[PDB]
Amino acid sequence: QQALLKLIEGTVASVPPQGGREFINVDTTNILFICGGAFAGLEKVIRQRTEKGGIGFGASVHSKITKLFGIVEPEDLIKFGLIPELIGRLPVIA
Amino acid sequence: YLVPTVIRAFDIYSRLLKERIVFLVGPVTDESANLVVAQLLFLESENPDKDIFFYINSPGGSVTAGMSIYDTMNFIKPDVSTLCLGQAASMGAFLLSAGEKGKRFALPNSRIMIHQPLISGGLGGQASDIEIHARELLKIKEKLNRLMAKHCDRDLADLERDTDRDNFMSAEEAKEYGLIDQILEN
Amino acid sequence: YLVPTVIEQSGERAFDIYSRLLKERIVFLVGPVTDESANLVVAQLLFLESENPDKDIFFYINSPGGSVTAGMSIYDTMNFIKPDVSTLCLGQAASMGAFLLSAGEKGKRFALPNSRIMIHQPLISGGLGGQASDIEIHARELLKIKEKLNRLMAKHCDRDLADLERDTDRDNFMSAEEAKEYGLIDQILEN
Amino acid sequence: YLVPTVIEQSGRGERAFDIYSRLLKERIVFLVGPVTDESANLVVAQLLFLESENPDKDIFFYINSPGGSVTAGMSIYDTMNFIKPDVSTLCLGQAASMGAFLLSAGEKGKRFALPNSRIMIHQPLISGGLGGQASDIEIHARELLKIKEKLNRLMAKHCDRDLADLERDTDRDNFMSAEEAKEYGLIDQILEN
Amino acid sequence: YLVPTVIEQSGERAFDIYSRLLKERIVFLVGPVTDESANLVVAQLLFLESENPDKDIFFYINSPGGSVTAGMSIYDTMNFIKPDVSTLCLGQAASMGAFLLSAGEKGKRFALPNSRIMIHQPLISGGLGGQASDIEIHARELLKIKEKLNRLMAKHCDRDLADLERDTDRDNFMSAEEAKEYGLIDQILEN
Amino acid sequence: YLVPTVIEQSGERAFDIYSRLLKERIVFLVGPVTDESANLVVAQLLFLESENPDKDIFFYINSPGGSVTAGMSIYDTMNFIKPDVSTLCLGQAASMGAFLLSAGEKGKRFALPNSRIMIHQPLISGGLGGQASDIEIHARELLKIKEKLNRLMAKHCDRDLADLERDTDRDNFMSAEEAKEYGLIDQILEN
Amino acid sequence: YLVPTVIEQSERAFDIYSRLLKERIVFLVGPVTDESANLVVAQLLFLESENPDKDIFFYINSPGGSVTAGMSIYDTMNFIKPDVSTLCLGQAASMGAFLLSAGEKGKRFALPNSRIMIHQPLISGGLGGQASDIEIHARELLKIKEKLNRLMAKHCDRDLADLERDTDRDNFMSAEEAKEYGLIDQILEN
Amino acid sequence: YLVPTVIEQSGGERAFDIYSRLLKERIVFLVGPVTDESANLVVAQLLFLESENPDKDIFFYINSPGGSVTAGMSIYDTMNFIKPDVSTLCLGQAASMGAFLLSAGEKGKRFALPNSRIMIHQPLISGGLGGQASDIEIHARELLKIKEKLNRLMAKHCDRDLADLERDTDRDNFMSAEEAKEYGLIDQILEN
Repeated sequence: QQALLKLIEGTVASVPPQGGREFINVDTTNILFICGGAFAGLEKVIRQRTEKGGIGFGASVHSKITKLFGIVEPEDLIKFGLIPELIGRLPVIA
Repeated sequence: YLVPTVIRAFDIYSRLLKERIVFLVGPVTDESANLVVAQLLFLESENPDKDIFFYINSPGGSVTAGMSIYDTMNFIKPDVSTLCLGQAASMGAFLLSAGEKGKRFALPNSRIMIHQPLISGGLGGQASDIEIHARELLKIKEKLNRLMAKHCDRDLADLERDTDRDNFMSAEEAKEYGLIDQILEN
Repeated sequence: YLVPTVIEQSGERAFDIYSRLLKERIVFLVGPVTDESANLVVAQLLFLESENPDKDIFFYINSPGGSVTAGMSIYDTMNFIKPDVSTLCLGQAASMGAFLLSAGEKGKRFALPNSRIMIHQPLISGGLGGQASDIEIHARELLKIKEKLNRLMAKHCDRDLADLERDTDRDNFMSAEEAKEYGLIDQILEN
Repeated sequence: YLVPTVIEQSGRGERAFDIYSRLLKERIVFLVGPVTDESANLVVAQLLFLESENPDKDIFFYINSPGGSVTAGMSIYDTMNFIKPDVSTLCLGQAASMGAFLLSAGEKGKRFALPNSRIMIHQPLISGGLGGQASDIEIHARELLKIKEKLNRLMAKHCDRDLADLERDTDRDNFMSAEEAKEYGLIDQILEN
Repeated sequence: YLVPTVIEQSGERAFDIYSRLLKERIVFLVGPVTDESANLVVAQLLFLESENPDKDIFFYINSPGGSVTAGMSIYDTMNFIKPDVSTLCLGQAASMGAFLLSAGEKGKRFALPNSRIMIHQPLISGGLGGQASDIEIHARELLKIKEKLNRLMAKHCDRDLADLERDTDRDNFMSAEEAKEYGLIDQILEN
Repeated sequence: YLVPTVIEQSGERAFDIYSRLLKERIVFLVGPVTDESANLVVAQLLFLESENPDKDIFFYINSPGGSVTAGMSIYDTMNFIKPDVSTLCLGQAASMGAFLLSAGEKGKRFALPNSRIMIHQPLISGGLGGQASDIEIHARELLKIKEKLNRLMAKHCDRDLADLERDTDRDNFMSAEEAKEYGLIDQILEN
Repeated sequence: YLVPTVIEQSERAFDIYSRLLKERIVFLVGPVTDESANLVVAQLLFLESENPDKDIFFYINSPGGSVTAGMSIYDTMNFIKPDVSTLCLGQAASMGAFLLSAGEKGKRFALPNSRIMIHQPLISGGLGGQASDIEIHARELLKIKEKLNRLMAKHCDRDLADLERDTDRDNFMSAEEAKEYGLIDQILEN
Repeated sequence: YLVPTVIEQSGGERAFDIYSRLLKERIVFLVGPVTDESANLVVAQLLFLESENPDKDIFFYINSPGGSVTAGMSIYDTMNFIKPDVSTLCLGQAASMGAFLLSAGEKGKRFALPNSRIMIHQPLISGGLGGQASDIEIHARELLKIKEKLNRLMAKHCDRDLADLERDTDRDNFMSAEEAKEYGLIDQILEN
């Protein structure tokens, strides 16, 4: 995740030539990145955030896949396991 | 006793608590009553809307300890369904009748017994101290009969007669009386 | 007592040997029937129904008797839950232990060859002190229990209530063969 | 007794608690049964621990106790008053003797009782035996009277009453319903739902 | 007592030393035979049959005796389960301990050289109070047990019932050699 | 009693609440002073010195008294180890509990407002049976202890030995304010 | 008692007795009972399995106990292949002295200030009931008495007549006297 | 009692009870009466520590009123046998066999805290003296042999004559740390 931070945001990648191992300088500023995956443990986090509640008298107790993913926020992805620096570089969550 | 482990590994009672089943087994004491309260509080938060199943197999016990359960049952948002297993006597019958109306159950061969309280504490010391404790016991007696009469949709006068001496009831008699709503078979 | 630990192959899971046998749907009632020992049986019966409502539960009984109300919590749980509860007598099934043995699913009540089964009317379900009015009440409750137990026994055994009333008057000891002929068990296991 | 185990949900994993440790995580401290050096020190340890977890959030002190040692109850009492967070007190079942004292010692406006709870206040009994010589008995009688006055004075402060009222009312066991305790000044509110 | 922990090489698994020996199909009956100690033996015998129905089970006995019904739960389990149960006497096998020793698979009943084996008629299987009618019943049940134990002993030892009736009249102490000659054990181990 | 478990944030570590407070350098002396309870205090005082010799140790006292030799093991450990041991009276500090309270680092001896502090001459440090020669020996040892405790108390309180001899003759109960004026504590905490 | 925990480097956490069992040290401490004797047997059997050739070190600090329980240890010691070396710590009295003398000849040790006591057995069980029952139990006790003296005499390379004299009443011996008698082979110092 | 748990920092973390943590530092406690069980734990710890490091000192902290002689002798012989020096420290009290084991520490490494109490005395019953006069004679003789053995070993520890220990152990002889140092039971008194 840390290594990708500077590849997704504009850097100059130094990659081997078309032959066997002078390297090529590639400006990644305008390369569009689409990342994705099945964040299998992500629904539990969203439910923990949206249905916190409390235990005991004075406190008040709160009511209890498609719906949960549709309300995902960076707070969930951070608790899931992505780093804030990478989440902010993926501004559009579909 | 060795409490079996079932599959995270639970002891079988923690496993049943996960299903919202709370057991009151044996005498009602400060310690056994506070565990019921702790479980009732815990379950309300895990889900304020789902029913809690309070399984009772108890000969009775302390009134104040039973009242801590009783007030917790009435306070928490989720309905507390009560089931009589084996027996519900004295405060056990009180807590059985205290379940949510329409959700008070008994098993077919269970035994339900209601009676006026005994000593809530000794009556020693001076006649002035004995007077005080006698008055407190009478207030408790009236409070329990009044709450029982409310639970059973009966007159206070009926509970005063019927709790004078140990009144044993079958599940059918308890249903007719108004202590339980249904008798389970299968 | 030290309860041995056994390893289940699946990875591995370590169990005490009784939790291991519960995994095989074996529930033990050993020693006197008390509120605590009866509620563990009930908890295990409820748990096993949830795990598999269709598979048989094996209820191994080695008990001298105990509380009637505690035994009735087991009895009603056995009859309520969907899966058949097969009962096996090991060593002895006396008093409420014999009642729960006979309460197993008809056709699935077993005894080992040298087991001892004893049926009898109940003793004190609780003391009879206080005033003659209190003693009358407790005597009446004990008689109702006596009749209830004989009636349920007679149902289990396919016998007349009059037969159980005679036979439970005093401690009635039976071999596994006599219990089979009586109607308390269906089969005697050998191998 | 077997204390149930409950599972707390965190990120992608679960912490197993006994149900009382789980409720301590919610800032609920129980005082159940007699007040002893050991049961009082657990309350103190929990109160100290909770202050550090969050000095600003309220602590909920659930009381179901017939009474107990005065010195043990005073260790709780001074800890309640010392620590920064308000200690809300709730009466379950009963709050008698030092249990009623600690109930009344909760933060003013946050002292609660359940509807059918029983609250009893009374002068102290023996804080320790009075044997030995008449000189020793005199000393212990004087110490007991000082404690008696201290408890009535602190009770009167809690209840916004005159010391003379507490001296009358604690002469013999004074049992109160939650409503009577509210009118007296031992609690502020009665919970229903 | 503190039960030592031992490590099994496989990764590693930590056992208490008795669970480690159960892994080798060794079941101990140590001290009095009670419902609880007998049911652990039964649980272990059942467990070991499931692990391997064909391999022998080694049942080490160091017991002064105990309950007959508890001992019979072990006895019937030993005879029921498919694998042979070899029995070994350590220290002593007295009363039901001697019965269970003799109950081992014929040819696989062992004793250590300085062990002590004692056979005798049963004592009280329960008190004999109440009315003369109750005492008659319990006396009859005790006599039936007495005959059953002598009959099963005689079968184990390849002796006449009349021989066991003489020899169990009073406490009959035997060396390992005398027990071998009698027919209670098959071999005496040395090394 | 069930000792609550608390979680320390660091990963996470689960502690019992007393081990959690030991991590904050808080040592409790609760109830009677015995060889076992005194040695735990010593073990904790030693352990904390090694963790950080410069940081203060907080010794919370709620004790009616106890053995003198057990209290002296704490006392000498408090004085020996490099870090200052601050003492706090909760509920009560009586007899050796008051001694250990006064033994805290001067300027760091505290009491809560409603705590009770009691000082008195020692009672039996052990029975005085046997022969008059044995009774003489034990009476002499008790007097030496009495003088030692009054002398150390007088040192702690900046008072004359004659004052402690008067004041410890019979149970001398003090409020936190009286203990401060006497010289047993330095400050009274409120918030 | 709280049994300390120690860490073995290989890490594995042991209680200190399980750690010493890993080094083939078996303790018999206090009275010999069915339960304490069966733990010794379980440990002896376990150690033979781990290594049939290496010596087992059986540390004895015991006032005595049951004869049948002690005989379960004794027969296990003699049966298993590895030599069982015995060491007396503090005391080895009655069956404790018997098991001490039962160690492998040449490997029976005592510490310098240990106390070793040999004596005829006491009640192996009460002698109530009828005179016929008392006769039986008296005969069994005499057979045990003779068996123990005979095995002791074998251990010590002495005549049965010597053990019969010397075990008549409690016979206390220093480590040196036990060595001269034949109960132990060596006395350890460093 | 609840024994606190402490965390050791290493190369990771290991959780110990506080006594196992102190054993890791070669500290062995003898607290309360000397029994077969408490003495065998000391022996097990002494044996374990010798193996961990045969050259480093072992610190044997004693707070004990006394106890069984045979149990104390199992500790005593283990202390003398194992290669590493066993330093002894008196906390609170070292009485009877506790004083014996205190004096049994390595010469030059026997310590006491300033307000500790050290008491030496002849043994009491090592076991009852019932039965027949012949049995009582035997047990009386064994007790006298133990009495002489303890006085002889004490005299050796203290660099005193056997006659001095026989006088001084006749009745309970209580000593301050200073008196024990002058007597020869300890070498130094710790302050800071």
